[PDB]
Amino acid sequence: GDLMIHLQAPDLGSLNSGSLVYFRKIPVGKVYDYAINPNKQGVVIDVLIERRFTDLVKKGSRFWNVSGVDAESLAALVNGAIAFDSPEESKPAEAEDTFGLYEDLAHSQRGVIIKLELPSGAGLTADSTPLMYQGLEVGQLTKLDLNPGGKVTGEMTVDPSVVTLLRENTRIELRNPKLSLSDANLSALLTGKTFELVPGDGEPRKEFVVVPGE
Repeated sequence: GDLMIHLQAPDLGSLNSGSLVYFRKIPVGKVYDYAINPNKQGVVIDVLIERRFTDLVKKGSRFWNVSGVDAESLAALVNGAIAFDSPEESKPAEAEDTFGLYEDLAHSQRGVIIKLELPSGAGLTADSTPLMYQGLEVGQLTKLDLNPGGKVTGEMTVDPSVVTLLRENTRIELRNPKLSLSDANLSALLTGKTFELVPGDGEPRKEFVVVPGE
């Protein structure tokens, strides 16, 4: 049936019982419960993977925090979640196994680098500007190069599961900030520019040109 595993995270963050566990945008599990371990700094988190998607969790799978935007209420628009990968050459995860919750996709070292050229570097920050997919963070801009002349390039580390979603017809759009308000204490996922992954068919590729989209 459903698969119960345990994550060791150095701090709980925005997670809580009810937080969802994603595999390529699709939620497959839920944070069931957690409890402070009197041994280390963090906390053990009980993750319940649903019966359908038990096979995706492998002994070599890694888990990392991700953020999502589904729609005070302004700050509550961003909530924490967990994503993971499905290693192809790994045995299926046994029941009650224990994993470590990595800080982000970069900390897990499981992300895949994608090359991009950008029309402008305005509003884009390395290791901050994320790659969004229907409200879920699936990647992040990891380096931005302003070459002398105006030609701007940059790389982006993406979730290994969404590599299938990146093909020739796939476009990576630069989106204006969803929220333009006077409060600057808000998350950059609302106040800053983001990239949006719109999947398309075709041959797989890892190099894209970004065009602003509505």
